[PDB]
Amino acid sequence: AFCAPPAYLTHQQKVLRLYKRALRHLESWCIHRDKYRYFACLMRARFEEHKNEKDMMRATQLLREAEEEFWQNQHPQPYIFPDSPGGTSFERYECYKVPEWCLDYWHPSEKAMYPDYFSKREQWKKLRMESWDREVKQLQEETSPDGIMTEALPPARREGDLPPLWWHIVTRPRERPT
Amino acid sequence: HIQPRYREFPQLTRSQVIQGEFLSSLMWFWILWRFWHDSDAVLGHFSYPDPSQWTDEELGIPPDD
Amino acid sequence: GSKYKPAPLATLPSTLDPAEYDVSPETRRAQVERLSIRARLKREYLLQYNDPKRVSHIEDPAL
Amino acid sequence: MELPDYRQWKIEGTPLETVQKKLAARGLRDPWARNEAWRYMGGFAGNITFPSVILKGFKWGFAAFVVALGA
Amino acid sequence: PPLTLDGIKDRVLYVLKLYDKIDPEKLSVNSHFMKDLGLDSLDQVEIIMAMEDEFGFEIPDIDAEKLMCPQEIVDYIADKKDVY
Amino acid sequence: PSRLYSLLFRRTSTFALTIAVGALFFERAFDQGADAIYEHINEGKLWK
Amino acid sequence: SVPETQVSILDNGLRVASEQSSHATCTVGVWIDAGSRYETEKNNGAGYFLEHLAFKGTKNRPGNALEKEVESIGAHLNAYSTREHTAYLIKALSKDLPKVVELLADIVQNSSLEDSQIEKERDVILREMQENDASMQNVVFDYLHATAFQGTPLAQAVEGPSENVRRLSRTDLTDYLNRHYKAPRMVLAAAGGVEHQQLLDLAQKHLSSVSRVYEEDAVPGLTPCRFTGSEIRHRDDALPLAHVAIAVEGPGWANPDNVTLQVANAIILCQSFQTFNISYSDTGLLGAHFVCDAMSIDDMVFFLQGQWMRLCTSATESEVTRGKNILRNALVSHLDGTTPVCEDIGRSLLTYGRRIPLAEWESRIQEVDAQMLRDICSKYFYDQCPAVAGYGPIEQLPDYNRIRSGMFWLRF
Repeated sequence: AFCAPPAYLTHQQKVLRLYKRALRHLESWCIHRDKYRYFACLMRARFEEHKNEKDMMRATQLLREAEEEFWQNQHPQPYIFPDSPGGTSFERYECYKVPEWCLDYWHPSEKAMYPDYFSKREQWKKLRMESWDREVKQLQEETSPDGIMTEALPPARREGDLPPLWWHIVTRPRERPT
Repeated sequence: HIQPRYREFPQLTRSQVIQGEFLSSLMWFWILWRFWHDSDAVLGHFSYPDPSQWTDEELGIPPDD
Repeated sequence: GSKYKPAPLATLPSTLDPAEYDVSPETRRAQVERLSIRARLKREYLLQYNDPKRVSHIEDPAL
Repeated sequence: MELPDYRQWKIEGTPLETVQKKLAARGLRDPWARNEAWRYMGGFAGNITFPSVILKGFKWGFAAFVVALGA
Repeated sequence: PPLTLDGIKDRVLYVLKLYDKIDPEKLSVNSHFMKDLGLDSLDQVEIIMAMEDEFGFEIPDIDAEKLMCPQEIVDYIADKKDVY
Repeated sequence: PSRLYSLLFRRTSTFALTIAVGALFFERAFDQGADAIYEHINEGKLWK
Repeated sequence: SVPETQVSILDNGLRVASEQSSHATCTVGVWIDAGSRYETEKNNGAGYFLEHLAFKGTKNRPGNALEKEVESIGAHLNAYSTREHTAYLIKALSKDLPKVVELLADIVQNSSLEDSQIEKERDVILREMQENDASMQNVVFDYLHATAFQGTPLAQAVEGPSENVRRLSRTDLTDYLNRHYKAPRMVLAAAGGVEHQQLLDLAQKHLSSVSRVYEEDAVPGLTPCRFTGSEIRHRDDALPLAHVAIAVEGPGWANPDNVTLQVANAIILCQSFQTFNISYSDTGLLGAHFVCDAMSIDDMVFFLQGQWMRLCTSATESEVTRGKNILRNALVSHLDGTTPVCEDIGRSLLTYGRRIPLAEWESRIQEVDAQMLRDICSKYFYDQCPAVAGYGPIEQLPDYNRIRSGMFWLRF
């Protein structure tokens, strides 16, 4: 979720991302562990061979027939973890992730308690406004010299400057609000 | 409160084991007690008649002709 | 040997899509470009939503 | 939280070992087998048989039955 | 209990010390899997997967094509579950 | 079905056999079915 | 006792095969798996125009330098392009083996396309295309390919539409060159008085570093074509003779019943009447190319069709034996000459991935009998929709119902 999506996918990342779906869809078929760990080091073998094929055409012909072998030999109910897509606990504790710009409309009574909390909050909001200028300028001075732009954003590159467009990767509602 | 354990068999409290064996043992005492006192799980207690041993007199089967 | 058969529903997955596997240089050029449109639009949402000193409603004119 | 010495885990003595030996027959080394050892290593080492669960507590249950039957 | 970093740190270190290919007496955080531990890219898929099964969550593909220092794994895991 | 083409349509001889045999039975079915209809349409009026 | 064809593989991927014989006039040749099937209708004449230009100018040998070298040792330089393969071959002496290989290296890489040269060729190619129409059988076979493989890259032609030929950019060419000239899709084949170890050394020195990596992973891929039964009837009544080709779908390179189909062709009125088994990858066209006066095309078609059905229904052992003997004399060998043997290797390494020896061909010929010949002929000829291409006075050429229907004997 953190890093940005690459435009096109390489050959490798397509092969190496099957090694994951495949092995992980082999642990739904092999419910036990010793059977699995066995039937899987046999999987690597399949990927281990045909590793050094230099003939791209061939390589993309082993890959295209691997992902069809896989599609027809996949488990309907695989083991997808909780907190991962589709499976449970994915958006469970999102009802309790309020977006933090809401503590700004609190009644002076409510914010009266919880006093030091807002003393540190006002510091961070000073940090945010104190750098928007140096940030956006950075974002721009370092802008692409071509139309080729990826969603990757730059680091800080100077002391005191806060690595940019950061207010929402930091200050993110905590995962488990509980 | 208990302590998290890593790659080890979670330690168990006296009570956890005793209550578990308690509920299961009563299940078996009840199954055994009722089986002895009331074994009508098998046969009920009324035997099926063999419908094919009823003298033709019993059913009113007239003497053919 | 059943071949998956995309229907208007249950469409052809990303893998098992012949197009994706083989693509001309032009195609890559497209993709490498479409990201640009998105990256551009992304860096036009991300420094206007993360802008301090803003109260006005980000509009999302695409909606 | 302290953690058990990594060394403690070993594949012999567990079902992973037999998987290890047949994999070795093919020539594969079964690399992550050691990680999957604590499953079979100890405490959870004993095989669990289906009668054992269905019959859990039967021993005292019958002991209880006999006594009650007596009285 | 909640996951303190110095623990998560040890946990990721530990599992690797159980992977046969990775020497148990050298794996040192900051020892890049591939250019130091000299592990195949195919391996790194697995090393990550072990971690996904030690900590019970999925390191997404794009964010996991880069978990190569044996430490990135220790802050990424921690940053994910919000461990300060 | 590709069994048809291979068993019925492919060789003219086979193509024929199926036609003749089918026709032999079709008459039975058609007459029977048709009669059922005709009669019902006028069920009341017919000798019996 | 025929010497075996030994195949090696270089890191680049190019396969430097070879063969050896008492002869001393070797034919070295580079075969590339690149033709009009790999073109995408925006560069439909790129392989042909690179073929015309490849010889004319290379970076190391500027202008006509290469053609001089080739003259200095008295060697012969040839190149050809098909829908699937491209070949650059040299016939030379044995003792001139190194420099020839070096020359071939320039021709495949480090080649120079002079924009001027580009222009001069444009003229040559356009004009010839403008006069190529003269060759009827070429027109008829191009029409047959177009109407049989409609909508696919196998319909187009090696030459390509006039437009593409007019519009070509050093850069476009550069692309085709940099895209379809990869080292794993290349075979360095040698036949005659050559040593395999010397050729393998020469291969690395001059033919190493052949590109292998595509751009931005624009790794080409291929489409299994469709055989669309259809006809094309270019009527022009001023021509004195008519050329008609009728074909069905072929099996492909790797399907062994090709051999049996070849025997069927060896079993088979209107002037010329040649049978043919064009066999591209994953598809081919089995068939016939009969020329004929306008008043006999009709009969010929019937005769042709008749012969085929006879082969689907009433094949006897004597004609099968005759066809096997005729096929076993089409075997290519040192006596066929180097260039022919040379060519086979290149095609065998590109298509089959190996050089099939003549003993295996003889075994596959002698296993063919009459029953499996009529079975395979019924599989490929009986009740199939053909592709028809006619050019000339073709009014009495029957339309598609009479041809197709004639493909099934109401008596079997």
